[PDB]
Amino acid sequence: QFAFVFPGQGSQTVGMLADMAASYPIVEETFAEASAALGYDLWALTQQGPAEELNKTWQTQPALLTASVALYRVWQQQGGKAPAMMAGHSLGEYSALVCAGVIDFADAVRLVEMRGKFMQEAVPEGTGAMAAIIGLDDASIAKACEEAAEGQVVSPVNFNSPGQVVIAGHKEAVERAGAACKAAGAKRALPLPVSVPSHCALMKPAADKLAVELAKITFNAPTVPVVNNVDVKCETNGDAIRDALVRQLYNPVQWTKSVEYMAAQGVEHLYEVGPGKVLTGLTKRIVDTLTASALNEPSAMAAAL
Repeated sequence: QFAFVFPGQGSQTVGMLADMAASYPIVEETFAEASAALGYDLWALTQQGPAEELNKTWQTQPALLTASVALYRVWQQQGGKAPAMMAGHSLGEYSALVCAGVIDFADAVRLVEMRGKFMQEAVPEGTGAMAAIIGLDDASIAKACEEAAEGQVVSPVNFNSPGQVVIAGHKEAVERAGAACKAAGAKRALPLPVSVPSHCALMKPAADKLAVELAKITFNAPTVPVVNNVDVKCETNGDAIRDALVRQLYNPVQWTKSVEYMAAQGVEHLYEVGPGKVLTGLTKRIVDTLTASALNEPSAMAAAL
């Protein structure tokens, strides 16, 4: 069995999917549909940038969602078979819900532009921070964060693989936690170029605004199970999925456990349906019994069909 996994923020690069668009007309057709919903040319933004425009999060999230749905449509159009299940990393969870038939594509494009705007405005610029902690187990990272919090917020927010955890919170608490993790044996504490402290308690005001928007959208039952990030559960009910997306914004992304759950269900290969190869590289570190590959080059797509 194989599963489809969808990347989030961090995987975009200006010029992404240029070769796929050249072989498959449906890629630019999917972007034209998203441009009509947004009021600007989203394909031109992904191909020309500049990179700081593509990295503004209310523009990055529609761009990545549309890039993933375009690749899924190539697979479907070419007669590819249904994956056993789907999962996506943070923004990628929205790409999975569109491909599984839960949210209409144009509704989702507008919704993730709004998710980026609410995220951007949740906390004043220079208040928050994010950092990757390399080579330390999860329990020790959680302990280092607890000691460093000192009346602020700093939490492990992305469990990406054993030995790769991203932490986020107030800027100063993140610096203290990084130091404490280094002292406890962490190989590296790399500050990330993001000031939005995603997936921790400081995002709760943005989650409250997102909940209001999610309620206005029709949710349909998924045609393929989607393992969500916050609970590592497959839900079918519209309100349960809406609730999981609201809580997703201020709670950790459980990526390690999602991949472990797919392997326990019998999945043996993961295809990454989006730009880059970030989730492909993490797979073997979680369970090296799993294989993984990315479907973003025409050669790989042809080899996979």
